[PDB]
Amino acid sequence: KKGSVVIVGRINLSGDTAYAQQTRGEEGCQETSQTGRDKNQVEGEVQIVSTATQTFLATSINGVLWTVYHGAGTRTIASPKGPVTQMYTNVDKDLVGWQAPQGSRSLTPCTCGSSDLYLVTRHADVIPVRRRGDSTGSLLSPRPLSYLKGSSGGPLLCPAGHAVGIFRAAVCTRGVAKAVQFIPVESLETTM
Ligand SMILES: C=C[C@@H]1C[C@]1(NC(=O)[C@@H]1C[C@@H](Oc2ncc(OC)c3ccc(Cl)cc23)CN1C(=O)[C@@H](NC(=O)OC(C)(C)C)C(C)(C)C)C(=O)NS(=O)(=O)C1CC1
Ligand SMILES: [Zn+2]
Repeated sequence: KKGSVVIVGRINLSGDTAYAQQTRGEEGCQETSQTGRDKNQVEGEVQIVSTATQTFLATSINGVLWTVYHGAGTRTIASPKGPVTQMYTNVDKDLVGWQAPQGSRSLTPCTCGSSDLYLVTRHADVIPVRRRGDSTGSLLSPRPLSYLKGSSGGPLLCPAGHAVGIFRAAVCTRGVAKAVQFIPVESLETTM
């Protein structure tokens, strides 16, 4: 079969400093994927998650751990209670959700209306994005695709640290992203 998505690290957004911590290497992974059973307690708002050869991110908002379909597929996620089946799946939005793991802290949907956003990458870089549309934002500095690869599923935050959306796709030209496309938190709330 397909295995379970496996948490292999996490990104802290609490406090004053965003940072990444690796929690599981490629070795432990295989067995966790197969069983869906992961002894590890979940911490933090953003998980670094993995399938057999690829990693991406998952963000807890409103008690649901959200990520992208093009990463998770229809997969279950490994947890200390065994494989957790997806709570939400929407292929057209590229969205999947699981009940937020114990004991993740969950982000609050933003109702600020700020146009100044921040995208959190898999390395825990926090990069400024200017909101442009409902689901797009411009990068202040263009980035090569390689830099944003594996950060899908991560959060776009407002200045106060609320979730504005989930990074879905890079708006790019000839391998350079000038903007990011995301699932707005309102679309998530609608899916709920
Ligand atoms: C390099 C950074 C990007 C952020 C990143 N996401 C991507 O690569 C995404 C994947 C794909 O989009 C979509 N797939 C499936 C869908 O449904 C199942 C979609 C439903 C709706 C929409 Cl919107 C898009 C969808 C193409 N794409 C692009 O970003 C593409 N961009 C793009 O399509 O841009 C527009 C949407 C503006 C056209 C392109 C490949 C050209 C960069 C990533 O890191 N992925 S990853 O490495 O973590 C991997 C999960 C393991
Ligand atoms: Zn806000």
